Amino acid sequence: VLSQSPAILSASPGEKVTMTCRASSSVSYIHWFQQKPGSSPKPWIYATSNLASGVPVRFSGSGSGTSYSLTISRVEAEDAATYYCQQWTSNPPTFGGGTKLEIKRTVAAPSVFIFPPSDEQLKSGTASVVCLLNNFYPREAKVQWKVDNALQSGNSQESVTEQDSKDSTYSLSSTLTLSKADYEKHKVYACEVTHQGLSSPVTKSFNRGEC
Amino acid sequence: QVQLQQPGAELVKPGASVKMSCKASGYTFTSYNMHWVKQTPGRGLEWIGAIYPGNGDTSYNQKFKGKATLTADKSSSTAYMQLSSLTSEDSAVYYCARSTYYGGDWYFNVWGAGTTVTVSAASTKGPSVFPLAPSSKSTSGGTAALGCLVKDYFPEPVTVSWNSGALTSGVHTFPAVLQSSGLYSLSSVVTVPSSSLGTQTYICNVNHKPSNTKVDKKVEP
Repeated sequence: VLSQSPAILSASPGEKVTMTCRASSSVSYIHWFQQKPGSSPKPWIYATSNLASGVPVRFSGSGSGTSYSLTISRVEAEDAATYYCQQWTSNPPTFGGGTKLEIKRTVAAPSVFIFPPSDEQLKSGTASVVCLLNNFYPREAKVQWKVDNALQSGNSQESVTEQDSKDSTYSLSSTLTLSKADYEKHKVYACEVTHQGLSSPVTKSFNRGEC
Repeated sequence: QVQLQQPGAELVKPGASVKMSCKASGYTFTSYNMHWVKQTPGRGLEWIGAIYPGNGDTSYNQKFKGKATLTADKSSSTAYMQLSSLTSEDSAVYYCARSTYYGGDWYFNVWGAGTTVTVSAASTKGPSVFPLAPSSKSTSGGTAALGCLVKDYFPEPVTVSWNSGALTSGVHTFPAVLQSSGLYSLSSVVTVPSSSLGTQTYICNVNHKPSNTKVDKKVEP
């Protein structure tokens, strides 16, 4: 069995980082994999120190016996992923718990967008209003829904992306959902956004039935 | 190039059984073992077993000796893994994987995309795909945001691409949110030049395999 540390690694370009893989019993080799959310693990380093095809010289693997490590000389934004170690000295082959690498960057305010219900959805008797927060950092962000300047509760759901491989940012979408009947009982629909990159809350709004 | 063809997802009732396929390409099928790996957020990555398509020989991890049944269509270059008596523990992404030899040891060098299995008594639900149309309240520094609301489906996952995969830059497909009804909803957005909005066509391609949903929605101003 395998153990990796730390569970989460946080770094800035281009710091030097290392992550370890410890085995219960001694092994001949350790193989490393890189996985990003939504996709399959990619072979990264095989036979302890050999880079897979297309892996930056920046990466390197080392270790022997029961202790092994992966090292990134000068980390870059695209390196944001989870790294697994793997053993195949005895059966069955096993994987490590994984080390997750996060990238540090400067503060970026979110670009905010709002989308009224589509005419198709409205005809079905439901109204979903979507607020979009694009490419911000850090991850922490607060979205408040105000309907005719009345703070909403219980009628919205939000989701955040994984870290962007190119600019190390995050994106968020919040969806406000009302019945068609309730939706046309009000006029102003707004989402208020607070984030570290903003000195004061930013509001995006529309008037229902006005174009 | 070595490719492993794997179906998207399977909704499976508790107590029933499931058989998922793995169509191999780009290499001599019967000359290499085929492996099967399970992934959960809890137990992580776990090797299940392996079949030799050369002559139908199999080997299993101790835990999955009852769950998994490995076969291989020697003629179709397709490997199958059958799981039986499915319980909530069997809800996972299942990968078929090729291995390769180096320094006397082995490692998984080629992986399939994975099959997401959901063990539930709940019924499948196809999503409704609504456009998130570009507006003036959707306009930032010469760019416009637009997207698609993939609304009310079960179970996971939904895959979304833009313009048949030709548009990837600036695309944000958010993780699905779980609704009180047990259904899921998802949205995918993308920022485009607001200047070419009258000449460019932006279509989201929504796929929900367990409900046979394959939908193209045009999102326009």
